[PDB]
Amino acid sequence: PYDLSEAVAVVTGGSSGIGLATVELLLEAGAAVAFCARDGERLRAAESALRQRFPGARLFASVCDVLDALQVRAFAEACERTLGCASILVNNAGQGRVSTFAETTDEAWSEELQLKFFSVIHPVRAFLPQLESRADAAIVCVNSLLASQPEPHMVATSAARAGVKNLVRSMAFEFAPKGVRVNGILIGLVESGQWRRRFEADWAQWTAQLARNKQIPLGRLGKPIEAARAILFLASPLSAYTTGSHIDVSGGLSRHA
Amino acid sequence: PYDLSEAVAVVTGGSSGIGLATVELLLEAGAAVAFCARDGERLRAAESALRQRFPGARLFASVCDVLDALQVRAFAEACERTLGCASILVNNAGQGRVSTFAETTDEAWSEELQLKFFSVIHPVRAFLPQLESRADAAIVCVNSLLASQPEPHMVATSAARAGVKNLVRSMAFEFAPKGVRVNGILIGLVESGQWRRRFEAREERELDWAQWTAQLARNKQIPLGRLGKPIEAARAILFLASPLSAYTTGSHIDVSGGLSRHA
Amino acid sequence: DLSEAVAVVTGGSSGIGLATVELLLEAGAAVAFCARDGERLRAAESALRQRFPGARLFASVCDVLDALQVRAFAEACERTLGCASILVNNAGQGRVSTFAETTDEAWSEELQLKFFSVIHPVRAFLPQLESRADAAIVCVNSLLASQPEPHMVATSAARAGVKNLVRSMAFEFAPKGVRVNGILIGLVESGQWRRRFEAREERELDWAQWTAQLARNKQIPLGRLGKPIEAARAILFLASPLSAYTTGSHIDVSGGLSRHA
Amino acid sequence: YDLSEAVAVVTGGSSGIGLATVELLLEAGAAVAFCARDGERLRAAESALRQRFPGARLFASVCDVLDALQVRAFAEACERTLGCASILVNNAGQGRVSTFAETTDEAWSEELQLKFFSVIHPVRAFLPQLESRADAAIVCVNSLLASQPEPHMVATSAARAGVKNLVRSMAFEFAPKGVRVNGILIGLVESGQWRRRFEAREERELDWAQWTAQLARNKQIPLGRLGKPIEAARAILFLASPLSAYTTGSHIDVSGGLSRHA
Ligand SMILES: [Cl-]
Ligand SMILES: [Cl-]
Ligand SMILES: [Cl-]
Repeated sequence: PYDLSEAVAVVTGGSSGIGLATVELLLEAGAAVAFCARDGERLRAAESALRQRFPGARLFASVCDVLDALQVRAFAEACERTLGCASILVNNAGQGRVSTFAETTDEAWSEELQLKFFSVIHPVRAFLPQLESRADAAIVCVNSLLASQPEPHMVATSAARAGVKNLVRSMAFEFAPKGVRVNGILIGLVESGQWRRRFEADWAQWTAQLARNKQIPLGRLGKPIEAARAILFLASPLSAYTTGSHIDVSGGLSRHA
Repeated sequence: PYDLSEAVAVVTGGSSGIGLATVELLLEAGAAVAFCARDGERLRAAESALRQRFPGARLFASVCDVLDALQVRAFAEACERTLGCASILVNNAGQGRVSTFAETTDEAWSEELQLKFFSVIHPVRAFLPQLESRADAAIVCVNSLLASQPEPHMVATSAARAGVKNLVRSMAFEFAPKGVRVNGILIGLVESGQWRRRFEAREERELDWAQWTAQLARNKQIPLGRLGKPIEAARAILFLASPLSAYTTGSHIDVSGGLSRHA
Repeated sequence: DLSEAVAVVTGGSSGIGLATVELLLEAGAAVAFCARDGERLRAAESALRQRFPGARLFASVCDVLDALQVRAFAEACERTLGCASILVNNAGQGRVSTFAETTDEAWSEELQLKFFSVIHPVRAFLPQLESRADAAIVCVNSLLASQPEPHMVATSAARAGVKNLVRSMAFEFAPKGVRVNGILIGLVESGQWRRRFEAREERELDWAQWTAQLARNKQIPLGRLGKPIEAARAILFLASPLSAYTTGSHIDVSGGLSRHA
Repeated sequence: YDLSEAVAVVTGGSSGIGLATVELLLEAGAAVAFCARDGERLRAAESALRQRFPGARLFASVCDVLDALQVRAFAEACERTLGCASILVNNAGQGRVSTFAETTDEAWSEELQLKFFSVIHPVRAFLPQLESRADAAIVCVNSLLASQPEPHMVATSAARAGVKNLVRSMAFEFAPKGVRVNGILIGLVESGQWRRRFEAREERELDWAQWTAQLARNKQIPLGRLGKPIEAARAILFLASPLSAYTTGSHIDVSGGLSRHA
């Protein structure tokens, strides 16, 4: 249904979860794909499985911490050298934080904002010149419903996310004259390492309880792949008239009309 | 997953514009599609063209007034009889209305309100028994950015469309336990009979369709610098109607080419 | 304060409507109000004249769903109190129903009541408002407009339409100096809540205690029901020159119910 | 507005909206403390205020709100001098003009730090006081940029959004201890910036009043003029006072009709 064989897609934080699910979806659409992450071994393992599942795959995997501008510049340039100028950028890297206002220190605030903001600023700034040389150029920033609907034990992440949402609109407006669309998704509760971590403190039942307590209308946790599909629609020419917007991937958690 | 071969999709107002492009994308995904519309001739013509393009397609088209409760109940009956119980429903908004507040009589207010609300309430109420008996059931209501960002010459339509946007959120929550997801799209300026007619009545005679629409898009400050295409709107609807949006309910997709100023 | 103002309050014989009239008279404004029940209209009228001696007060039976009545009410206000500078639209109730429970008739009824209770008085009173200084319209509304609730489907929808209409009127009327804003009430103390308290099973909590636990149970952060006077104070702010750079907006009077940032 | 029983703290109170807020609180009979970075600016302001309000209970101290210890000492000084604080108002430092392309990492960090800590520090320092008082309320001054960004205010818009989100979380968290929290969203308000821009205009023929009217039309402000600090101050006062006793986790629009959102 979606044919991205012409595309060169970059995914930051692509070695697991939503990022990996996104990379998988991209290879399947025949796109040349590049992904980065900090952990080299998980990165190469993921890389091997990908090449397995997708024999022809044009795939480039590189260690890179998006918090380091210098690393991001080098990653962008190595991407261009290996696959050509990027046409798609998915900023996924990120790690939520559990804290009330009372529990969040200045140090934790700074860390939270720096992570949520620069994991988007760095890759966008380093790859924009490649994006703006390509047709069907699109950026997708992964975000959470917290950005528009805060939760009590996610005070700092919710506020940082809000900033990043606002930034997506600004980037959409700024880049539109150069042909680059910019959107994001707002995930709800999605199965993750963290949620299996908590479980260890059947699984498909302890989660059902969680979704029931969390009042998720669809009555289950989200799947990484589902987040990936919204990303894919937004990254692809299927949404060519959509920019400066978000797709809700929360299972009906947004109380707002 | 854009393999909708086992889906039964219903599109109200599907003989033209966004409705028609949605039907095409549905047939193309292999779904069995039913659609209705008022103009019989328009409906028939679009029907035969669809069958040429999609040989072997399971397609049921019937003249229907969605504002008429009884007609809609009958059209739902024929749909289940003809294709089987619906799994997807797409309510394709009637039309807009150009009017400031000062220019909107009581009669125009009523007419606008009833159109936007009942064009959704009737099909939904009628097909709900069907949608709720299926798996992967979804409803998409076609709406406009006017719903959350009003425009001066579209006062009544914006207000009516806000109501429907709100109702979409309610239906999603209410139908959730039964497996039926409910979303909308929010179109911007999208090529249509209205813009086509507006281009016929234009003052700038020197300009052709291509030039006039670009001038219009610039004048409207559309960041993407052009009017939307019905197929683009149809594509967002297809995503929301399909299992690809399986964890998305009570929401909307923006199809306005960057017109929404809200963050 | 508002002694130079002519304030009209549609639906002003009880609840938030009456509370707004009370505040307006207190601010020293000439005040007009309408409602359907003449008996209650006049009882309210009679109490207010006592409470506010020498008050410039005009009260009249009017169904806001009837254009010609609203028109007659507007003409009468001008003859009696002079040209209107402030308009508060309050008329209308809430309807309890799921989507399933809501008939076509009920939908039509709700849409009619919510919309025309605003459209009619605004249209009838605009010419007065647009010849006055410091002219303002306030449309009473509910958080339901942006955050619908399950057993209030039809009302939530019509309220959202009216909310969107407030934005359009603000933008439309601003060249002629008329500001337009609304409020979004949460759970407010009504005779209907008094009803339930009276028949509590079979607690020893007084009104304030029972209402407090009810609020916790409805997860209102502020931990109690809203009082008509609190809605009225926001209306007063929005009606008055104190909010002269505020148009096309809403003030949240829900006690913290809005989940949206 | 009888706030004679109130003790109100205004960070950023030496000029603009902050000073208009300080004046309104004082007219309302409240004990008032404010802080600022420029000593000379703060002193001049403090002095003028005393001449205006003879006998006022007024404390003013230089303080960098980005410095947690200065803020802490300031909060100590406020309590010892005026008594426990019951009202806190956090005035937005200022806006930064640049596009995304124009914003360096450094600019991004200071912009985020400024907007976030200018709220985080005073809240955390004063909260123990606020929760000791009835009718306690916090107001955070913000901009419409938080929900409706503008192209030459990219970093500030995003930082404003973060802070608007935070206001919702703080109202929910502090609600149990009786402290309400809200903000305001200013549009274009007369200020040093605009006076500066007026001073460097092409059309010298236009004076201040004519120029801002034209500017207002150009910016498509429905009310057709720039706001005045006193207008922002009046909305902050409403939100700070018992008049808004059932309002928390919210914002009041003070943009003159610039919000396109219904
Ligand atoms: Cl998160
Ligand atoms: Cl209601
Ligand atoms: Cl600003």
